[PDB]
Amino acid sequence: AAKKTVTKADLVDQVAQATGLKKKDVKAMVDALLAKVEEALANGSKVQLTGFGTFEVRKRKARTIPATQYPAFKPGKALKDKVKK
Amino acid sequence: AAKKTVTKADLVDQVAQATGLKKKDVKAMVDALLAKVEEALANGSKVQLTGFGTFEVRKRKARTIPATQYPAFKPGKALKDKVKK
Repeated sequence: AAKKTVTKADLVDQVAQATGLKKKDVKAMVDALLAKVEEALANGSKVQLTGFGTFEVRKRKARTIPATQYPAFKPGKALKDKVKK
Repeated sequence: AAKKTVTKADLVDQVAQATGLKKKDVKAMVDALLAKVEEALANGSKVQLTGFGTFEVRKRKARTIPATQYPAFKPGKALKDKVKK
């Protein structure tokens, strides 16, 4: 990649530019968005982002030692297709 | 979960509410944000969201039939910790 790592800060700048919205506002939106995705996953919600992918909490049964649960992302078809060479 | 599936549309509403920003603006920001994450992954960038997790393109070598590549998400520690029971 020309830019090897794109950060949250880089994305705020790119989104401010693309939308013409204030950087201060985009920054507040991104932090709130991630907080709300977290909150939803903590409640056991699926977080479905049409056209992008789904976050969900997956479980490992105790057999697997004790039962555990963890966050995961299932990429959508559009995203899978765009990342193919 | 009280809300079994949280959608992109639900998140726009939750973020508008939390930030006091206009729904039209939050909607534009979210669509741009996801587009820019996609674009970065298509270029082979890592997308690092401090405090949330990292998206990256992973490869399967041809041995595995032909070589393939696919998007993946590695959740960060904070998110992993919040999703534990």
